[PDB]
Amino acid sequence: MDDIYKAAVEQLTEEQKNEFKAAFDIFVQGAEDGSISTKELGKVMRMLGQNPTPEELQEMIDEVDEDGSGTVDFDEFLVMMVRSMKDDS
Ligand SMILES: [Ca+2]
Repeated sequence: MDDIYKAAVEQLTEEQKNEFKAAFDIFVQGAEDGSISTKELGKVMRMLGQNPTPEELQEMIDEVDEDGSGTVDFDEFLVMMVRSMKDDS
């Protein structure tokens, strides 16, 4: 059910796990804990190379938010990044 996402992050190698940190540092450096809202998350996706629609981006960020804050952090972004791939590249 949900383990498919947890297994993807575990299967991902360390070099890939660090890639998310480099992109997230752009907004984490100018933040306290490193949490972004959906309105600013669109810029994070466009900057990383994502083209998700607005009606779909809400679910993309709301479904990964488990704590219920409405803001994607490093942990949530890691689970949202593997879903944005879907197939091979
Ligand atoms: Ca959150």
